[PDB]
Amino acid sequence: MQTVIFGRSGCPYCVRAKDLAEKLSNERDDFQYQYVDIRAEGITKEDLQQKAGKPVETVPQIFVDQQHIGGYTDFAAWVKENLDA
Repeated sequence: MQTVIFGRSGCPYCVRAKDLAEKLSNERDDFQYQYVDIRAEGITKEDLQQKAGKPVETVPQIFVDQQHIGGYTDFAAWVKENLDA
């Protein structure tokens, strides 16, 4: 499977998502993630609402297989559940 992290290297959650995703890579095998930087690529608010839906959260957020997962707590749990039981 593929993962996408829309955060920056230093916006805690961002690093956390990265930590988590990076981790899975060595336990799931079919788990390749991509790093995306909200202030490098060019995202505002509308984008996120269109690509994720966005609750009234800020940054960062996670995407797995292109479907939206949420901000971070969600990815943590969601991952725990669907990837590491």
